[PDB]
Amino acid sequence: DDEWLQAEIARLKGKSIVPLQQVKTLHDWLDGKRKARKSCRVVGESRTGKTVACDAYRYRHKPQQEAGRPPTVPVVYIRPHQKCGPKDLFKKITEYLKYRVTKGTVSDFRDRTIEVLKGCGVEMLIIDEADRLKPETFADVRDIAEDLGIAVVLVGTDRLDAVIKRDEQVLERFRAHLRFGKLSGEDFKNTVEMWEQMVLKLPVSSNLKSKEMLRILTSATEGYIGRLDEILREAAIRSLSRGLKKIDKAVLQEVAKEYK
Amino acid sequence: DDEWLQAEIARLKGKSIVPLQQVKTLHDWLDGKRKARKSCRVVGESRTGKTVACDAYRYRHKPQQEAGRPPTVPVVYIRPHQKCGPKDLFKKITEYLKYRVTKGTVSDFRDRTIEVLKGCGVEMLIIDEADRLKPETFADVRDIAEDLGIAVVLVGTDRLDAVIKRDEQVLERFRAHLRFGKLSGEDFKNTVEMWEQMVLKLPVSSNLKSKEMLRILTSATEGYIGRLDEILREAAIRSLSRGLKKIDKAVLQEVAKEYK
Amino acid sequence: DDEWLQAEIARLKGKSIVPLQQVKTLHDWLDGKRKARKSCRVVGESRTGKTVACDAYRYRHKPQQEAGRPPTVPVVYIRPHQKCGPKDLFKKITEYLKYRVTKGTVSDFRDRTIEVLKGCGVEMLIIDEADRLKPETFADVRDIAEDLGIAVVLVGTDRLDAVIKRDEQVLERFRAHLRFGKLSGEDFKNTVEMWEQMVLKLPVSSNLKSKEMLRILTSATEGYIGRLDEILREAAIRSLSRGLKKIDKAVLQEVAKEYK
Amino acid sequence: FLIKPYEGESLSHFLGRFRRANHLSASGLGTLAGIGAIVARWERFHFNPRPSQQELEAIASVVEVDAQRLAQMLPPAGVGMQHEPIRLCGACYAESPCHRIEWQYKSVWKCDRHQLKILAKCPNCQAPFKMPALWEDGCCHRCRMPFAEMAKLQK
Amino acid sequence: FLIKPYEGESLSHFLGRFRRANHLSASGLGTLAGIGAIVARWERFHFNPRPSQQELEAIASVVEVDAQRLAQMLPPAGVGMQHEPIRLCGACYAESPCHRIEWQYKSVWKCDRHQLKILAKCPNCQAPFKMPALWEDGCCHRCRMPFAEMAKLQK
DNA sequence: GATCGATCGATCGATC
DNA sequence: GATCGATCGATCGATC
Ligand SMILES: Nc1ncnc2c1ncn2[C@@H]1O[C@H](COP(=O)(O)OP(=O)(O)OP(=O)(O)O)[C@@H](O)[C@H]1O
Ligand SMILES: Nc1ncnc2c1ncn2[C@@H]1O[C@H](COP(=O)(O)OP(=O)(O)OP(=O)(O)O)[C@@H](O)[C@H]1O
Ligand SMILES: Nc1ncnc2c1ncn2[C@@H]1O[C@H](COP(=O)(O)OP(=O)(O)OP(=O)(O)O)[C@@H](O)[C@H]1O
Ligand SMILES: [Mg+2]
Ligand SMILES: [Mg+2]
Ligand SMILES: [Mg+2]
Ligand SMILES: [Zn+2]
Ligand SMILES: [Zn+2]
Repeated sequence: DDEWLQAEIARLKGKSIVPLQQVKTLHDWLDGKRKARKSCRVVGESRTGKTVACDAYRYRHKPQQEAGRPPTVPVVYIRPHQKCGPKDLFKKITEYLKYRVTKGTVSDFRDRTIEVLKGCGVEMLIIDEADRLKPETFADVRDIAEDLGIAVVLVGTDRLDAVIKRDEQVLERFRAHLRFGKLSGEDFKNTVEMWEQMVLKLPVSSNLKSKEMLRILTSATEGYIGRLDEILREAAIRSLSRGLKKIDKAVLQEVAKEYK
Repeated sequence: DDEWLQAEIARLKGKSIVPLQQVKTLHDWLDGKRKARKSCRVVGESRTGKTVACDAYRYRHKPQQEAGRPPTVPVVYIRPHQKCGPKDLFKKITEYLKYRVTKGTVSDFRDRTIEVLKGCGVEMLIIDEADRLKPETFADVRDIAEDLGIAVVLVGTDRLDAVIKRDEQVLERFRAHLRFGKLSGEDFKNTVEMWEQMVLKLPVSSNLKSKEMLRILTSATEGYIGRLDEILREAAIRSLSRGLKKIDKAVLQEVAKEYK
Repeated sequence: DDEWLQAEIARLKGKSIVPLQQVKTLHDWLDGKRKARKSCRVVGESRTGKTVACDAYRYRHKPQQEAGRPPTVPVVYIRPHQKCGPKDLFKKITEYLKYRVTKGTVSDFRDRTIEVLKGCGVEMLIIDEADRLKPETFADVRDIAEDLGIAVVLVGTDRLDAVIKRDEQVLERFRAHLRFGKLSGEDFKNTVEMWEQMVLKLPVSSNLKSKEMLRILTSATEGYIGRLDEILREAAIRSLSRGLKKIDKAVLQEVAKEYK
Repeated sequence: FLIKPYEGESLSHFLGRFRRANHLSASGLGTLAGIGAIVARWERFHFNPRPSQQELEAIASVVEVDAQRLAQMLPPAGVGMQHEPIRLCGACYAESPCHRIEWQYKSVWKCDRHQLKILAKCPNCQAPFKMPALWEDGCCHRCRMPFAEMAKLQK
Repeated sequence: FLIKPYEGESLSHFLGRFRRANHLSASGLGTLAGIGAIVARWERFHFNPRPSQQELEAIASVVEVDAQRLAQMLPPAGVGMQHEPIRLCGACYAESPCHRIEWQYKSVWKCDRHQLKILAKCPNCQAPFKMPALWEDGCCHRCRMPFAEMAKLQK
């Protein structure tokens, strides 16, 4: 049973991807923008679930490689680090395509990245956390989208909109957006129940997400998917650590007051 | 039974929304002003029940959000704090729409608020306690109602009328009003009985709001819905604390003399 | 006896770690967050005893090294200096793991730090004085906690909460907290007596922390553990310097008035 | 507002002149072109990482001057230049109001056209010239002597 | 962090791989070994003063690979090599991720194991390969094609 | 019922 | 990146 407990805590520590309507709308919109090479910018709140949805859109088109030609990668997903320069961004582009870089100038990196970007037939350039990179690199991404005809999606918090607003071309070129919703409503309750069935993966104790539990989780998460995930995982782990088979009211109260 | 007593006292502490003719007239008038984008100003006494009715008109049109576009919020309800400046008001507008602010000048806040206000397709701007904000902000709300075509309802006590009277444009532009009534009469008795049935939620002991009880409550509340709510809740809690199943005459006498 | 006096003054100058309920709650919470890789932020007052408790949680898991593989360090404790940049922080991370840095760019330091951080199997990243580092480094710590799955605890004064509040992602991601208490009460008296027995390490003269002494120490420390330690050590050293075997009333009065 | 380059005009001078015609900061031009801080680097004649084809084409798209013509605002391959001191032939400036990239060539000390030593600071007050992108008017920023009049003090 | 050499691995490739495992610059490895700038010379395949016994033993002390084994990361006596172009068999790299010193032998144009011409630049984008010490990942630094995938384009 | 004058206190905003 | 920089905004209170 101790081995089972370790397996349960390890599984609860690891996060999963429950496909819900938010990510469904997102990759539908992404496919629509991809079929037309339309460069947009998906925006949303923090800790709301944009990175996971972009990740899912990345894995669904797992590149299928030919026997002797470069693997064709339709969707490129990048999350450049803080104050990412042009050399760093190009390094990341050519590294995701599995082309190790060669020491050289910024022009050399640009040329190699362009070569490998046309070579693999890339369709999408998903730049998550697009509020980190310097504005001397937005010209480079503009040139990529202009000449190579690759639909670029700039992903980030609402601060990304402020970052691009002070610029001139990047704001006009990247204007289509898809704001991530708050999810509050009956769909939120559906989310809680679906999470209970799938992610918790606990024996059926008929918790059913009663009205009191819904009120507690509404007061706790404030609509955030990430907060919901964190609270659910913390409550499950705390119940399993103290021997409780299911999740009681005291643990939700404890985790809710610990958050707020 | 002690758990039941705790549930009863917790429920009695929490306030509810009984829909009566006052709020019915109010949201009928609000719908009429909304269908024409007519900016009015609902006025009334203090502790009479305007905030709750505006709140009900806010929740009835719960925003329905699209899969990937901003939620469309038809009614915006705000209650700016004391001496609310223009930056504070704009912060509140864009915060209710769930767009977290970015540090910047007053012009930046104004531009972002205008952008998010046209983005969500807002129809109503309900400014409760509209006697708090500075007169350098009435120009901003005037500009909002002028250019964005959003019917603004200025809610507040009769002091709001004096505040707007000393100004020139805000008085002429916001002239339609709906004064909240005193409710005294047979409709007041209907209110007492309806409150007894719904809000008190006590076992039927045939209190029936007899003539003596009506006289006591008339002498106590002076027509105020808020005073009626406070007196009823205090009497119920005092009866339940001393073991009395129903509400006696002594508790109404005690709460009435404690008020006046 | 002079050698004994020198030993006593040297011991009194050196600080110790008395394990009390504050640090017990703290490392219990830290173990709970570690078993789930949950990144939190322990907050508290100044001169209250958070650094010592985090230090104790660091030494309890003293890394056990294999014969020929890197030592596995489960808990990493850092206290970055004022205005700590990303390069400085990465230098500190790889220096604690006993990997001396090599001259290079910020990207080189980041890559080496990531390599050594996955190599040693680190579970915790305890950033004490987390109100010092620049906000261009919070993106780096966010990336660490996001990709390497290491629970980060941001430790600092209440100013750290203000520092993270103006940011967007770091506030949402790091929301679980453990405020350090004031300790005032009977537990405070237990603290005084326990300190007298252990830290003072003086011959039993039946001081017993009488009511007058408790009143003086309450007026002096205001609940701070650090102030209690400083006052006790100063009084002991002053008594031992003037030949007094035990601690008199005059020395507490002198140190109390010297503080306030 | 588009501008035609002057013959021999340096990249720094041209970029600043384009920015002045459009009320743009260096960061603003960088965002318009999608290359950010690179614009300001080029304006100060910093090219340790030499201008790439993609960067030149990005600027070319905004200013509507081909990358090949932009490359003629820099020294040819193998010709060393200096970011400092910024230099000037006043007699040239009187004929065409621009800084010439040739004046930053390490091998150049005399104007061939005018057979005069080129200037490394104002000959009236000794103030060094700013980077050419900041040559807003044709005068010394300190004493206000016109660059064209400095021709009379060239040796 | 110590690393076992791959069979046939060149000295440049091995030195860079050791440096990456230890987050060392070439100058840093040189100071650790007490020989300074010699490390970077060897990484670029420059051996005007061939590696001395003392220099090989100095590096051997740090990397814990005997000088005799380090000498097998260079051509045998009498075998001429070239510092340029850096070459690659992608089919070999797929089996063992290193640059082989044999690929710099002047007499070598074909991989004997795979019976393929060895590559002197990326066959996808024509970018030359960097010195082997800088082969941080197994991909072309320009187009990002994996060296292992270049096997499919070898002739 | 004007009225006059002191006062201090956030506060955003340019700016070097 | 603090550092001013007015500044106006009540406000209030006696007082004649
Ligand atoms: N489709 C999903 N299925 C499961 N969990 C999800 C999903 N979408 C989001 N999450 C949860 O959301 C949290 C993080 O979300 P994500 O990283 O995508 O945020 P984001 O919207 O990109 O925001 P940020 O910019 O603040 O990082 C995690 O707890 C993750 O489990
Ligand atoms: N429709 C209603 N149903 C139930 N209670 C109501 C209703 N309308 C008002 N109340 C009661 O009135 C009290 C407060 O009313 P509300 O806050 O709306 O006042 P208001 O008229 O806006 O006045 P004020 O400006 O003085 O706050 C509460 O006790 C609340 O329960
Ligand atoms: N568990 C403990 N045992 C003994 N002394 C302690 C303990 N906790 C704190 N102290 C005392 O507290 C003082 C400093 O505490 P600490 O450095 O941990 O503070 P902190 O809460 O992190 O605050 P700050 O951020 O202001 O430095 C010292 O005098 C130290 O002896
Ligand atoms: Mg994210
Ligand atoms: Mg009200
Ligand atoms: Mg401390
Ligand atoms: Zn000339
Ligand atoms: Zn081969």
